[PDB]
Amino acid sequence: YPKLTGTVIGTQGSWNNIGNTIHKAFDGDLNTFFDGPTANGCWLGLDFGEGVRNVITQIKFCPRSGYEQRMIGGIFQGANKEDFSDAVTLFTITSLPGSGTLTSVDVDNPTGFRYVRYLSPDGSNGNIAELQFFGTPAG
Ligand SMILES: OC[C@H]1O[C@H](OC[C@H]2O[C@@H](O)[C@@H](O)[C@@H](O)[C@@H]2O)[C@H](O)[C@@H](O)[C@H]1O
Ligand SMILES: [Ca+2]
Repeated sequence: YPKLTGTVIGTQGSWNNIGNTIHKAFDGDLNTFFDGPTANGCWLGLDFGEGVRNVITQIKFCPRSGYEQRMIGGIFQGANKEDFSDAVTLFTITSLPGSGTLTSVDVDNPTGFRYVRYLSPDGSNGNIAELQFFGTPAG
């Protein structure tokens, strides 16, 4: 299934205002990463757009090099409300992701979502180098 496109959404700003914003997780470079402005609460994802819903069949991600531990416990969610109050967890990261590569995980949830995100665990500053969603328009 193809890589899904959308509008990047999530935590605004970056650590020490250096500029490593959420957009660095979608730029195709595994060397660039999102470094959030706070230790906790950081998240990033996509809005596929009004009236657009995709079924998610796979997620790929790559940790920030040297900070792979900061992804453990992170979750990926799908939702149809931008505040994620109706979210369901699509996958939970429970082991250390390999450095410098995209780890691919299958998703088995038939629901169509307008919104998807990665919700980072405490102490991570949202650290992630790259994030990709795959799937198909909801029937
Ligand atoms: O705390 C978030 C922060 O963690 C690392 O930096 C930790 C500290 O490193 C030190 O060398 C000092 O620069 C100190 O100011 C830092 O808090 C990451 O390298 C950084 O990007 C950021 O994620
Ligand atoms: Ca990147």
